[PDB]
Amino acid sequence: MRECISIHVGQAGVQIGNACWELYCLEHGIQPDGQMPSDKTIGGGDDSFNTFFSETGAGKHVPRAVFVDLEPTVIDEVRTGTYRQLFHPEQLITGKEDAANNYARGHYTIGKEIIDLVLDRIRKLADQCTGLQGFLVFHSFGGGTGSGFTSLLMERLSVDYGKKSKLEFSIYPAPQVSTAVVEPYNSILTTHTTLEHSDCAFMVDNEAIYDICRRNLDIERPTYTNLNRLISQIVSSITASLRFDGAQTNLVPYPRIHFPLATYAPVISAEKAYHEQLSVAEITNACFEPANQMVKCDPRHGKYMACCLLYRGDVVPKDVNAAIATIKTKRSIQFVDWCPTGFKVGINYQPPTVVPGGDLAKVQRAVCMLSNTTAIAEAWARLDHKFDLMYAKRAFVHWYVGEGMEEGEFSEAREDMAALEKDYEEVGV
Amino acid sequence: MYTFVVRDENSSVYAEVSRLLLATGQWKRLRKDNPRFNLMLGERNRLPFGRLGHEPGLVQLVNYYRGADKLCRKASLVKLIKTSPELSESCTWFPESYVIYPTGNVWIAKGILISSEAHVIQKYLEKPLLLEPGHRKFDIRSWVLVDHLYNIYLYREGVLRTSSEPYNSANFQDKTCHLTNHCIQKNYGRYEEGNEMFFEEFNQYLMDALNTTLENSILLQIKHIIRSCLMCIEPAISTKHLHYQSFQLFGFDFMVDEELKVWLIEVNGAPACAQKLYAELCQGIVDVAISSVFPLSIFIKLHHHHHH
Amino acid sequence: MEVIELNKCTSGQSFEVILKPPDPSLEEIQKKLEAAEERRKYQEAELLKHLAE
Amino acid sequence: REIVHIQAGQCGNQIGAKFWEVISDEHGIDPTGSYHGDSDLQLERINVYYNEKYVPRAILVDLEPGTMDSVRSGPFGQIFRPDNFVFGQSGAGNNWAKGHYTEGAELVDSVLDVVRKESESCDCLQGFQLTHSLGGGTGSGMGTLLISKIREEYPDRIMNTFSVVPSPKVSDTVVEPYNATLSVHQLVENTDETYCIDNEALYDICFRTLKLTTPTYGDLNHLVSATMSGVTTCLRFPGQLNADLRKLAVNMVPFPRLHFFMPGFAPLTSQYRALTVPELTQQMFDAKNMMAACDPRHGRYLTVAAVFRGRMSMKEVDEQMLNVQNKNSSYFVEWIPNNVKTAVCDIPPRGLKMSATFIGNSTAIQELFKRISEQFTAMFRRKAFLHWYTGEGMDEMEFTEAESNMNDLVSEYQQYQDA
Ligand SMILES: Nc1nc2c(ncn2[C@@H]2O[C@H](COP(=O)(O)OP(=O)(O)OP(=O)(O)O)[C@@H](O)[C@H]2O)c(=O)[nH]1
Ligand SMILES: Nc1ncnc2c1ncn2[C@@H]1O[C@H](COP(=O)(O)OP(=O)(O)CP(=O)(O)O)[C@@H](O)[C@H]1O
Ligand SMILES: Nc1nc2c(ncn2[C@@H]2O[C@H](COP(=O)(O)OP(=O)(O)O)[C@@H](O)[C@H]2O)c(=O)[nH]1
Ligand SMILES: [Ca+2]
Ligand SMILES: [Ca+2]
Ligand SMILES: [Mg+2]
Ligand SMILES: [Mg+2]
Repeated sequence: MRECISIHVGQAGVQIGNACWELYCLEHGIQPDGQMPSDKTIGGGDDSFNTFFSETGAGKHVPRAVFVDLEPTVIDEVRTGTYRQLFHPEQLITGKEDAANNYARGHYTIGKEIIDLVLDRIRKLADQCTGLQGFLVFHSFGGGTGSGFTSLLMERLSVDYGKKSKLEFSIYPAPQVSTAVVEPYNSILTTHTTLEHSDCAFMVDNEAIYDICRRNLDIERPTYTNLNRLISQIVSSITASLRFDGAQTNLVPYPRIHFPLATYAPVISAEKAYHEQLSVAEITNACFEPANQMVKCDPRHGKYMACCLLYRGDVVPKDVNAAIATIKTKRSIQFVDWCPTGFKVGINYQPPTVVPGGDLAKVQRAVCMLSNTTAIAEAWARLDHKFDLMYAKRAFVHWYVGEGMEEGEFSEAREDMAALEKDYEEVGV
Repeated sequence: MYTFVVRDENSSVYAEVSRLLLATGQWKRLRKDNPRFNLMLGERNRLPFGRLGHEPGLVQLVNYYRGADKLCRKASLVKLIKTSPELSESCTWFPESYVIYPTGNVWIAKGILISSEAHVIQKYLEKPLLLEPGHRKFDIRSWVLVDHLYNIYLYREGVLRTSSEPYNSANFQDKTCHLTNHCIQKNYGRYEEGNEMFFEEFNQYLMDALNTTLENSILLQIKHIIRSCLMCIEPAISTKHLHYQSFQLFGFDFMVDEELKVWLIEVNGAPACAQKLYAELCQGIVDVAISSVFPLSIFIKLHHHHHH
Repeated sequence: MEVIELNKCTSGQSFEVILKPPDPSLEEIQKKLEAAEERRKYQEAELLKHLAE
Repeated sequence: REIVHIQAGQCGNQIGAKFWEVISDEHGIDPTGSYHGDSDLQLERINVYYNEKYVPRAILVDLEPGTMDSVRSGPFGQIFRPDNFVFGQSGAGNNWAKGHYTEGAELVDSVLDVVRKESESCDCLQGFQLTHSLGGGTGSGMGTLLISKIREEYPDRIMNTFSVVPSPKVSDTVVEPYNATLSVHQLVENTDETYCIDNEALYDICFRTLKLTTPTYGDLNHLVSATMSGVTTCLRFPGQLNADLRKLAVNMVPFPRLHFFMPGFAPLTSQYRALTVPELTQQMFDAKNMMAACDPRHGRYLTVAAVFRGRMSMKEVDEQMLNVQNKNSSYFVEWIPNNVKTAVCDIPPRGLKMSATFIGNSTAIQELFKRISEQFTAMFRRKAFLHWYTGEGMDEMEFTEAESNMNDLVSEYQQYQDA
């Protein structure tokens, strides 16, 4: 098989991990103790779900995952929660003192203390894989651990596993739920240091998710639990072809342009008693609708380099092709000249899954689109502007310098983002 | 109170909207780079559309439509006419035009040149309609407000920007008799003030001199061009469903030929207004485009849902 | 609109739809990290020297 | 995790005692150390301030024994660790130099032994909070000597103070501006976060708003304890924002020296209708609700923390907090985006259903330092009362340095207000 190891870093990475691993278990019929009655090959197996779950002799399906945080609060909940029997204690790694919303404490000061330990625990999981494909790394841009420790870990992973793909799920910072004025700084520092180490990154803007929950789920004031459950559906659709039977050289034709825009439809509330069921055409259309995107930007004013669609549920290729045809002769889907104008399509017949007592209705059919569009640079421009405002006054910079960074890392990280913005602009205008 | 910022110090029109807003007592002007605004009156070059609609607790509105420059550059306008099936190569009210690059067959280059030899090369309208007295050329400027709902509002007042020189078939080198630009005129001011003849007079001239009306003979066509151009780009520029809203004021420029046919010459993204009409139009920009979105007629609404 | 690479199985299927044709070594990391430690150590010593005064 | 609390001098120990009364009640700890509450939220982060029935992690310091008897016999006096009472016999006589250099120097190593003991059994000590006045001798002079020593032993831990700033309206002595200026000098170099609790403000609230024609220290301290309860809510209960001292510092302090906060509280009391979320929000930002006597409209907010306590709509809080920034946007610096953070804790304080606490880093805090600086110079320029300080070994020059550093602090605040 082609195993994938998931690394969940910091509060955001861990709590999203809880949502994803809960969802995978429900999709695969794995109980919270790790038992999976449907799996008739005890002790091992070569099945698709084995990409994400190893097996013990006792019939137990164990995530190929490490959870890392510099303080124990969030992971202690995993250790005592409903999925505690699912993870071996050594997959759940904590320090005692966090990065205090400071990339530099994450990366340099606290980070150095726990890195060798984490790499060893990753190595244990890597040693259980007959043909490891790579890593999925979940983290916030804005936290000190999510930013600072993640960038340290990615550097080390290139050294220790150079031949291996590293994908990120990265939470971009939104003022309605953010906890630190310095999140722009942390976001640029981590983006800079990770750029050359990451093959593909899926950004989820907390603002986009927050608004989707308000607008489509009728949730007045969304919690992380609300946000993370929706995120987990996107994550599930993105990893589904790995975990089930089916079929970055699709999405990443330029090394640095590796941030595809995710869009998901339909998001419909559980409390909606009477819900009319959306067709293939309607859900495909919703994919080109800015309000369903994981990052709010306007794809009409950029260009496409690739689209991948994964449909889940009652979907046949004929309706997909018909919907796609009509899409071209209605929207502004301009591709770059050096790419084909076309869509990679996966269909998984299993209807999408919902966590019982969640907010998402269980629909007959859903779609997730990943499109590499220059429009996502809108998100960099916004973040870069905030960074400039504070950095001009050197506001908060002493917190970083006191941990051992130089000002130079700031301006060097910022100039890489200026270059990144330049790159996106050339491909898209 | 509502808040706005001001990013075009040079804008005649939105200099007047800012003044009108402030004298309401319900609009405060913030500093240029303060993001907590309801309304941006934007810069014309590189307006930061990607930073709009990310301020929780603020409905944000800007006075430009991202993407409308397709209509408002000569290069891109020709490409749009030619490649949109709504308009097409057969489109009967744009002059035959060609995009070309550096490094009676009478044409014009767009500093402008007019010849029968050889950034856009366009068929020069010989046989324009000439006002009398003075055997003289003009163009018509119509001002169009497209609001956040994509309502297309044509301001009922427009203006003829006239020539003051007899028109000359056999001498295309001399301008002023051929080019009707207010600047590039300034025998100026002879027949009407500032070479501006407004609609009451021109309608009267068309009645007295041609036995028709401005409405029948010119405006149906003006109205048709404007809705055709703007309903064409609507899917690309509309802000329905988007996380900020746009409006924009356009200047549409028309030639009328001697057979009282109308031709589209140019669309203008950042137009100025004629002195007399500043107050009226600028008020209507507040009434229809701003206070509609942020609550406290002189426009014709262009709409025509025909059945086939 | 050309539908290529059609793969089918029981739990799903996949295809393409064409509408139209067209690192630092471990030593560098440990170095970087150690230089930051050295700068924090210096800063700390500088403060303790001043507090000794 | 753990905070080590230190209270010094008369003022330090009176407001400190009140702090422990108020928070013990909020956490359901009675005066014998036992727990009797009905919410697991009260015990979840109990260890931040209490050792394990629950003993405060509190050290009580004075050069004068008077105050330490009256705390020991006060309501919660039973609850303190008896070995954590450390006291001299001599007093400091409202003299900074006595506290800092002569008499306090004698006592301080004993205090440090108690600190070291409490620290050594912390799972992961975050740092220290001190309560003290800056106008007297022990709290001011010895308290700042402590801070300096604590920094030498714990250079990487956060030092937080609640510093009661003096005013002629509630005045024990003319040398108060001397003592305060000498202490501000220390605080600027040696703390990470200082809450400026201004007796000028407290008096003015009691007199103008609460209608008390002669405010006692009890009345002033009733405001101080509500404020201390409020600003430490994010440390004591579960929550995302500013949940520890370092994270607060990182959110509140854009430049190391500008760490003097203007606290605010609503509703002001000494209560038959709960306030609406709009009224709390308007009031908490009002000049009349600030515990430092500065007009925030004479400056700009660098950073703001707002903590809401009680059962209320979190939507309404978010809407009202957005409302006040949007309508007063010029009073928030434009070069620090999203500089206002908001927490909401369910558990209200005693006797209120709804409350708001404000923590502002405003450039208008310069008004406070200027007032002290004016009173200082008036006396120092005639060398008045100096001989009480030179008689303890100090040099004039040391006063000159202190006045200088404070006038510098004012300039910087002004620089960022014009930026
Ligand atoms: N979507 C989502 N965002 C989160 C979650 N937890 C935190 N965030 C966001 O992530 C950022 C804060 O980073 P965290 O992940 O909490 O920080 P951390 O990695 O634990 O880092 P330190 O606490 O600084 O060591 C802010 O933008 C939060 O809104 C979560 O569960 N889901
Ligand atoms: N094909 C054509 N036939 C006749 N006259 C033409 C023409 N093209 C341009 N003109 C003349 O040139 C003048 C200005 O041309 P054009 O509209 O291309 O330039 P411009 O962009 O300066 C006008 P504006 O200042 O409103 O933007 C018109 O008023 C018209 O008289
Ligand atoms: N708010 C308040 N201020 C006090 C209290 N006790 C003293 N003060 C003030 O503190 C200063 C005197 O300091 P004090 O603590 O008595 O001196 P110390 O014992 O030498 O530390 C003066 O400015 C007084 O107004 C108190 O309980 N509350
Ligand atoms: Ca098996
Ligand atoms: Ca002695
Ligand atoms: Mg954390
Ligand atoms: Mg006293």
